[PDB]
Amino acid sequence: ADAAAGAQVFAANCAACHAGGNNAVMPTKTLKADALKTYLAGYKDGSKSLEEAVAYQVTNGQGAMPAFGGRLSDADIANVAAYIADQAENNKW
Ligand code: HEM
Repeated sequence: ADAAAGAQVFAANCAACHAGGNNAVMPTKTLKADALKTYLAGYKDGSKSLEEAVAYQVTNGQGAMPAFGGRLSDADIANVAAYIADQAENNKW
């Protein structure tokens, strides 16, 4: 997928709550590498890659994290998942 495209998807859809890779609503569940490994389903136990685990979360929602399946294309979701993985793993935030 395309992380650069994903930065645009993020700006349009995610930055209200996750500017800086943080979380304005639930402060512990950030988009940083340590928090993602602690909290994110699938990724947390090695059953999914970070990209796949983020795509699932984005598509389906959790708590006050909205579901974007049907609002964003599969491509956009894959791209934003690639973007988060890249930002987190590379400590770019
Ligand atoms: C498509 C844009 C978005 C993406 C890619 C995204 C991504 C994610 C990811 C990957 C997580 C898990 C973080 C972790 O486990 O440490 C998360 C959690 C969360 N996000 Fe988002 N997010 C988006 C939009 C939003 C928006 C707009 C809001 C605010 C209205 C929001 C609020 C939250 C909240 C509250 C959680 C924690 C949910 C919980 O487990 O209780 N997110 N998001």
